[PDB]
Amino acid sequence: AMGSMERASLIQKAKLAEQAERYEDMAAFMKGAVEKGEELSCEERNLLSVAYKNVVGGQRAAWRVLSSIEQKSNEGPEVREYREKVETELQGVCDTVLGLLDSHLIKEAGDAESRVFYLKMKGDYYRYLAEVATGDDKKRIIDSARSAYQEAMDISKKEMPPTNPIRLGLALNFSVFHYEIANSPEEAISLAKTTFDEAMADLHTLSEDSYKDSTLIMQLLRDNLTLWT
Amino acid sequence: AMGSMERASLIQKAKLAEQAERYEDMAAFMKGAVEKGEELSCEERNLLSVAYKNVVGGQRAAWRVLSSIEQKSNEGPEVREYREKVETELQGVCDTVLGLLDSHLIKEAGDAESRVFYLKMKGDYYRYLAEVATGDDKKRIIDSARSAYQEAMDISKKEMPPTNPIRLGLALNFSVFHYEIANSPEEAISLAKTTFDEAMADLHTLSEDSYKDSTLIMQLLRDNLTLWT
Amino acid sequence: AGSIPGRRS
Amino acid sequence: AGSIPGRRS
Ligand SMILES: *Cc1ccc(C(=O)N2CCC[C@@H](O)C2)cc1
Ligand SMILES: *Cc1ccc(C(=O)N2CCC[C@@H](O)C2)cc1
Ligand SMILES: [Ca+2]
Ligand SMILES: [Ca+2]
Ligand SMILES: [Cl-]
Ligand SMILES: [Cl-]
Ligand SMILES: [Cl-]
Ligand SMILES: [Cl-]
Repeated sequence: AMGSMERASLIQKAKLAEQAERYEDMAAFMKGAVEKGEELSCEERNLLSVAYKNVVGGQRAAWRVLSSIEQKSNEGPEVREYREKVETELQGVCDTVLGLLDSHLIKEAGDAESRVFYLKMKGDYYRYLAEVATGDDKKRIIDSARSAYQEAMDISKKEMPPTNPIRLGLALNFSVFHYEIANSPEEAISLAKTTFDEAMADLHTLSEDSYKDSTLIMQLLRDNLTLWT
Repeated sequence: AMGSMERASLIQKAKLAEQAERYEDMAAFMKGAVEKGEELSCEERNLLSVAYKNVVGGQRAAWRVLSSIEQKSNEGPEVREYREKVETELQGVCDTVLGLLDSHLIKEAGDAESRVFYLKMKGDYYRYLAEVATGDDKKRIIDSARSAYQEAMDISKKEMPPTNPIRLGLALNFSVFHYEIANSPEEAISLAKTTFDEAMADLHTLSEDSYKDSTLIMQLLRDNLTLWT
Repeated sequence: AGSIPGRRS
Repeated sequence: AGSIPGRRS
């Protein structure tokens, strides 16, 4: 759709759409930028991620409202039909993101910071698919999420310091995967605790600004541990 | 688009979309309900109004962000181009609502409560068009807004008590039209003051619940007067 | 200057 | 249980 617009204009307009809180537009502009075929810079990867997280975040919130109403009514077809419509739209957005990662962001990502970033994305969007999955494929979707997160974890442990914000956010979301999707709360708690403690021990190496970035995500791990224990 | 869905299902799904904060869907469902050709009940009119007010409210907020950036830069073509895109989308939504009012909500509205409601809508969506208008037609758009508001005022003064919430909200928005669009702040202040005072003098006639409905909108008039004086 | 919020019903 | 908010950048 964005084939006729310059890559740099797409990136500029994604930033404008973020300022305007027009996240559907933002995601379309970043989809167009990815489809130009060039690798993405650190800032550009964040724009891609912020755009789709906002879009699918709104869809997930709507799906949960409608699923709750639907469950209350099972204690006409309209509530189920409308939940299905929202669910289909959500799955389509997740499939679009996964398609961008597979064609061809992940395979061209050689540096640890890009490869871990995209694989965390892959785990997250399969996790969103798993949230609404029921039938023949819920297990395969869950294992796809797990496998992406696991590969990202293995790279992040080898290549990044324990305070790296992408490494910390990956561990946070993998722990949420364990708790909420995989029915493994003990694994979720262990991962969040070990991640927090190894970050704490590395904080002394950081500048004032890096310290702020890392401790912010460490607080999210602690918030989860407080909720889980 | 909604031609194959039952009217009552469209209304039920508009209520669901409101709960899910899916206002674009809400507006499409209510557009489909209007296009069934039957008059709308009081509740249904409110659903129609809430849906499009939320949609165009988001577009107006985005347009203002982008217009502000555009003005700062005039002190590449991307900011102007993107503001134009948002502006075109906003105008299309306003035209869609005005089309529903013209085909055929207004002409079939015989009771004061429905006719004033739709004419206030007509004034509001021309006001939104006037906010972004510049060229050959800004004056004609402004006069279209004025004329709709004026007809609604004339009916509301003849047919409704001074505390009627639709009469009060019409006067509120016509006063905003005067202040913000027509460059007539004195007319805006006079209208809001006279509306407030005549409502105050009628409050003694109301039940506890009606009193709450009326005093809430009176407070909005007072908030404007405080800002304007 | 506030118009009718009109965003909830 | 909160994942990365990830909604602002
Ligand atoms: C998944 C994820 C993890 C962490 C962040 C984050 O907070 N930052 C801030 C500073 C460095 C950025 O690359 C990422 C965002 C997403
Ligand atoms: C335009 C407008 C004016 C007033 C309202 C409002 O507050 N209510 C509450 C109770 C009666 C309803 O018909 C309208 C909404 C929109
Ligand atoms: Ca080029
Ligand atoms: Ca029918
Ligand atoms: Cl539906
Ligand atoms: Cl590469
Ligand atoms: Cl554009
Ligand atoms: Cl009639």
